[PDB]
Amino acid sequence: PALADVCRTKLPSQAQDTLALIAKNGPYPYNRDGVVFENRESRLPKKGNGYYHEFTVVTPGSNDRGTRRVVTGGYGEQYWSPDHYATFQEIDPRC
Repeated sequence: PALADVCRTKLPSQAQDTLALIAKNGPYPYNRDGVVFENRESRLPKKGNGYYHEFTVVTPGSNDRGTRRVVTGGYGEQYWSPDHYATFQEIDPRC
């Protein structure tokens, strides 16, 4: 299943903030940051257990954590999802 590409620079500032915290290894804003994402719908390439982890992308002015996420892979693949894993774009770091 071909995924859409999105340029890192075109993402919301908060998504880019997350990408920067991942590169730095936190400290993260949420306790659930870093947990395994299981890809149970096969939207990302299918891999072995624990290949993917999710990180929250801050949504200014909820009260809650919200829906926006980055998912990373085991070799450093990065994916954007604004909608709690309903959709994914592969993040292009070169634009």
